[PDB]
Amino acid sequence: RHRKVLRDNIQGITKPAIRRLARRGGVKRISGLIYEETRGVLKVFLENVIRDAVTYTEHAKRKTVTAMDVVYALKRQGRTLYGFGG
Amino acid sequence: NIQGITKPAIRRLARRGGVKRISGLIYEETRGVLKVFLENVIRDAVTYTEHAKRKTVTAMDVVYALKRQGRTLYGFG
Amino acid sequence: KESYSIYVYKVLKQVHPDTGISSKAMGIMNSFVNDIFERIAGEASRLAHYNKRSTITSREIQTAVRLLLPGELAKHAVSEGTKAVTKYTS
Amino acid sequence: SRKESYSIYVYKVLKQVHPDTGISSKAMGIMNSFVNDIFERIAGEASRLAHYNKRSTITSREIQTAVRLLLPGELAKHAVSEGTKAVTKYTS
Amino acid sequence: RAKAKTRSSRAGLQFPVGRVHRLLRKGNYSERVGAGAPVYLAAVLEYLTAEILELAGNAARDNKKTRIIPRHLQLAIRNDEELNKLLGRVTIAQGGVLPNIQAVLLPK
Amino acid sequence: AKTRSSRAGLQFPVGRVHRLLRKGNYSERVGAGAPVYLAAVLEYLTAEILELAGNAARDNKKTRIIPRHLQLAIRNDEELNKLLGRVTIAQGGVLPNIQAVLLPK
Amino acid sequence: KKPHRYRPGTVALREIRRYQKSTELLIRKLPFQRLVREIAQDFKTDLRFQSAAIGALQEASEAYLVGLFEDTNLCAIHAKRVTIMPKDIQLARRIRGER
Amino acid sequence: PHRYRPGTVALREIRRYQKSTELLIRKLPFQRLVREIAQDFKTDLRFQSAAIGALQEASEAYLVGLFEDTNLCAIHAKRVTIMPKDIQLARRIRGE
DNA sequence: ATCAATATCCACCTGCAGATTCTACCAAAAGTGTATTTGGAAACTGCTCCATCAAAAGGCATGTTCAGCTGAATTCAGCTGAACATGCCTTTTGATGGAGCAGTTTCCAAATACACTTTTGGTAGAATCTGCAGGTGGATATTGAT
DNA sequence: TCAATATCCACCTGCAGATTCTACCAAAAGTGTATTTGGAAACTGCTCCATCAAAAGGCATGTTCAGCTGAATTCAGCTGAACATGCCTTTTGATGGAGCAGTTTCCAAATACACTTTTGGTAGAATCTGCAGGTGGATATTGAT
Ligand SMILES: [Cl-]
Ligand SMILES: [Cl-]
Ligand SMILES: [Cl-]
Ligand SMILES: [Cl-]
Ligand SMILES: [Mn+2]
Ligand SMILES: [Mn+2]
Ligand SMILES: [Mn+2]
Ligand SMILES: [Mn+2]
Ligand SMILES: [Mn+2]
Ligand SMILES: [Mn+2]
Ligand SMILES: [Mn+2]
Ligand SMILES: [Mn+2]
Ligand SMILES: [Mn+2]
Ligand SMILES: [Mn+2]
Ligand SMILES: [Mn+2]
Ligand SMILES: [Mn+2]
Ligand SMILES: [Mn+2]
Repeated sequence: RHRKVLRDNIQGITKPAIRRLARRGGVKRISGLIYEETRGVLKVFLENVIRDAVTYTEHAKRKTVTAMDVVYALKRQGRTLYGFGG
Repeated sequence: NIQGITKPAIRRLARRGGVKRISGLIYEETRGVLKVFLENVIRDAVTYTEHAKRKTVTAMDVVYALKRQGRTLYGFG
Repeated sequence: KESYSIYVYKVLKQVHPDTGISSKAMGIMNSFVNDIFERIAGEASRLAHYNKRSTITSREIQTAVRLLLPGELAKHAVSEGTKAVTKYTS
Repeated sequence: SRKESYSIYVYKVLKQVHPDTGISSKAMGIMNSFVNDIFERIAGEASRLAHYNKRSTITSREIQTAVRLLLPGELAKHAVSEGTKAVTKYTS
Repeated sequence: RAKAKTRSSRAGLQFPVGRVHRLLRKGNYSERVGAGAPVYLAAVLEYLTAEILELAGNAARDNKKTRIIPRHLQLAIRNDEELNKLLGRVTIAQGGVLPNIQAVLLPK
Repeated sequence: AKTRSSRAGLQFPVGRVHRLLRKGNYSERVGAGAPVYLAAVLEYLTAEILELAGNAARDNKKTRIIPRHLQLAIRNDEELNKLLGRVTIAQGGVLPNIQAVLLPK
Repeated sequence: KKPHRYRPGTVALREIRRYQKSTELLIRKLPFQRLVREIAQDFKTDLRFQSAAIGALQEASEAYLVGLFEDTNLCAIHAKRVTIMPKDIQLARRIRGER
Repeated sequence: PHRYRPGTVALREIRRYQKSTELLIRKLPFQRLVREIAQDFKTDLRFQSAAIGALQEASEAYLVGLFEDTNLCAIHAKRVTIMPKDIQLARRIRGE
């Protein structure tokens, strides 16, 4: 009826995934401490967007986070996103 | 007129920015930067000025231009 | 020309009875008040539009405050707003 | 539950500039996002322009000034040309 | 009551002047809206759309492709200085990035 | 005779805020509680900034708050600093701050 | 014959070219989904999500991290290094006004 | 006779100018530069004195912040001396 | 002055999931006609700024000396990349059940609309008091010689 | 650690001048009524969303090991800091006047809405079609000979 508790999922952002992202960002060589650092940064990022998104969701008296809520959060954070207005 | 922004003025600005030691090539570089900045603000400012059918750039025109560059300025309203 | 000068001065006298303020600093306070007014009103406007509501109420103001203000400032501002509305309503 | 979008107009324009070229649904979504974004930027700036000058009416002049503020250089000049020509033709 | 002619047709545009006008009216931008404002705005939006579709189509043909995808839009925008400026704070979903390797990283 | 601000326990003008909301092209209608709430928030923020700035002014042995005091107050407060992260305060200068590596020995 | 072995860097460069050429998401879908739902669960409970909402979050997050890595790379190279370190990320984010 | 070692007077100056708030660029050359640049956009312009003052506060605040970031770049490269390279890095990361 | 040993392009092929075209209803423009606003063209007026003149002070340009910082050159020890085997868990596709959006109707609490009367905030001189311009002297730091 | 300097930093006082106080008066806000209306409550029709299931293979993880990077060090050339001189640019203070803003009045022109038709835009349905992968052979590049 309900899913298993979500715990420590930030570790799901694996070393090779972060390596791939860095590759797209043009990085050739990566210090070992980078990955944890990245996990921190991403975490913060998500917390900031999702927070606002949920705020919008709560303002609309909904229980479902929509793509538009996310888009609005990103926009007000100066992170304008194209492609999900549909 | 860009040379009117002298070396010691730039040194003063850098000092306020916490800079202890300054390369000789900095000043010209700085001037370029300054020029660009001004060109960006003044442009927009003047645009506002011309929309108002005026010939005098007001403090508010500047404030609106800065605001629209995300360089919000307090104290000239 | 209107400004918030007299209200800023009243508040100043509340928090520091024997303290004054320069003209420039008052100009900066006026800039501040107008700025935050625009941020909050703008966000509340967008909130109202997104939800197809034609009326900006205290609820939009509150949500906008939660979006715009950081942490403790948000909590306290929200408290003051709700408190003021409650008192006004009474 | 009907939804409006700029899709057909974007497609007409596409057929104007590239007669033998199509476009994915996702890319169309990005184009719709784009049009709505620029709409809000221009309309917002024009609103502020009208307010600053104590005017209750947004006219083509507010739109033009907003275009000049928001768009860079040649893009702005060309956009201005398109707008002005469209208004002059429309009135006639 | 004559035969109807659309504002877009009169203005010589593809983009909907009537729709743009309605959106201006209900967008709470001003108390009144001039007749020329939605024409101008529709024209500008149409033009910008045209420039981006032009460049993106070019990019699509460069990849021996007949359908424009988000990648083509990204290539078009980022390889164009002024579009890049206009959309400097915009993320194109599924656009990826421009190929670019820092010279110092290449073998010596 | 009674003002709305008096009723709300505020110093900031509820009537003015309401009017500015109505004519600000924000919405077709404006609720009765909205300007009360907004005025309260603005007053609160003003109070916080004037509190800290007044402290700085007293620390500088001055009875009048100047822009410098406002800058010091805002930048030395984490949340006020974030709130005004993209704002320039004229004649505010900057916080005294020298990078440790630049110091002697 | 000792078996073949590319020198350190060659495969890295190869990977850079590969991933700069493509546009697919680089984080695994399901774990990202879990992370988002976890974080969101910490603000409001029993939330649901449109799939497009999570997709939007992932596109945004990956674009953000990629750009960050570009700037980080520039910071490392500036210091005459080829290896990005936490210092580089911190400098990039400080200059961005993120910290 | 006396001589402070290279760096001491620099530091002292840093404390002095970080303590104060006065404009650091001379008024007239700034005015001249502004009017010159402005002539290239729109002609026969005039300026309120407060407009020019606003431009100068903004310009100097911008330059100071830029120099902070520039300094951070130089220190990052294990230097104490800012170079055009540092400014360019700072401006690139700023998205300027 | 090359061979193996890999990875990368480049063309070709075809089915289907995704795109495009087709159909036909109807929401929303368009046409039309009154009711309200408003844009400025003509005609004034107090002021801001610009132009010009002028003295003088302090800020800057310049030349000299040298301390120390930046960059090159060198050395080495771990760290991070490359490669490979294991097996986990993500991805894919679909089922199942229902929580929770939307769509529609209904009807008041709340908001807008006028017509007037109070109350208040902006403005500019008077009155009031505080920084500040310099100067002193004691604290604090710096420098070079030991 | 030390005499021998140079520079801050607090504190002082005489007043010029910013700030606060006052009082007049349009212009907002308040007020007394009178009418509307947005949206919240209340069913309810159905999308999508949540969770689970199977299976297959793609990818994460751990391991080994050595190349090459980052860090640490050495040293001196030449750059940038500090300081003294003396010239000139900027600062500061006036004067004169015209060239902009800012304002009123009044109608022609532009806009606002409501009513009444028409038609372009939409949602599926019916069609069309790139291109994703799948196969495989040339070409490029790499690292050790
Ligand atoms: Cl118009
Ligand atoms: Cl309300
Ligand atoms: Cl580090
Ligand atoms: Cl350099
Ligand atoms: Mn939790
Ligand atoms: Mn109907
Ligand atoms: Mn009535
Ligand atoms: Mn009455
Ligand atoms: Mn009063
Ligand atoms: Mn005193
Ligand atoms: Mn003094
Ligand atoms: Mn009725
Ligand atoms: Mn209704
Ligand atoms: Mn090295
Ligand atoms: Mn030497
Ligand atoms: Mn038809
Ligand atoms: Mn293929």
